[PDB]
Amino acid sequence: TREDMEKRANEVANLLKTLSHPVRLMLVCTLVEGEFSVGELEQQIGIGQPTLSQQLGVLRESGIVETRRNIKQIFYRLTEAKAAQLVNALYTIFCAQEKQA
Amino acid sequence: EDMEKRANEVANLLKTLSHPVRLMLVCTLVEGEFSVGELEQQIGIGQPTLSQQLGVLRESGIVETRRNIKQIFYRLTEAKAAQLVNALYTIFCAQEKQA
Repeated sequence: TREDMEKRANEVANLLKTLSHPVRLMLVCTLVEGEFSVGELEQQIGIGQPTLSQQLGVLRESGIVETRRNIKQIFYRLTEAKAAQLVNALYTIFCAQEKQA
Repeated sequence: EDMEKRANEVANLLKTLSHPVRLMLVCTLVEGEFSVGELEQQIGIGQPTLSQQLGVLRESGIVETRRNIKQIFYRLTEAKAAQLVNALYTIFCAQEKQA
């Protein structure tokens, strides 16, 4: 139905609005590769504070990224939700092209 | 620096696709070339909305027109952005299909 297509469309558009920030994109593509601490994210992406934690804050609120602390260190990781499938596609299409053979 | 280059470029592309009507249009076009009348019927969006949104997608280089004889057909471009459109179709739009 067109109402069901209108529902998915709005939902996907809202998700794209969220990912529509260069710092958020660098963060999610970095996290495809694994769990990283705030210090590791700062070094790999070249974004410091307050920006880096503001942007992970947005991604966490959006349900795209979550935290893990097994012993002591706080690690960020992608969630296993529907949005991680889009992140994985953006990595393959765009971010993966910056890799060295 | 080359990571900041791609990041901004991809963010700008996502900003463009961040409209529900643009999304319905691009996912419909994955299936083939459609005229403005066919697009209007399949998505349930009329004028001026439908043509202003295709205008946006055409300016962005995501959609283009084709007129071999007389009828104007819209189609996706073969550019880099069509890869993202195809992924959005597979992840989201294709789930609304009946088996």
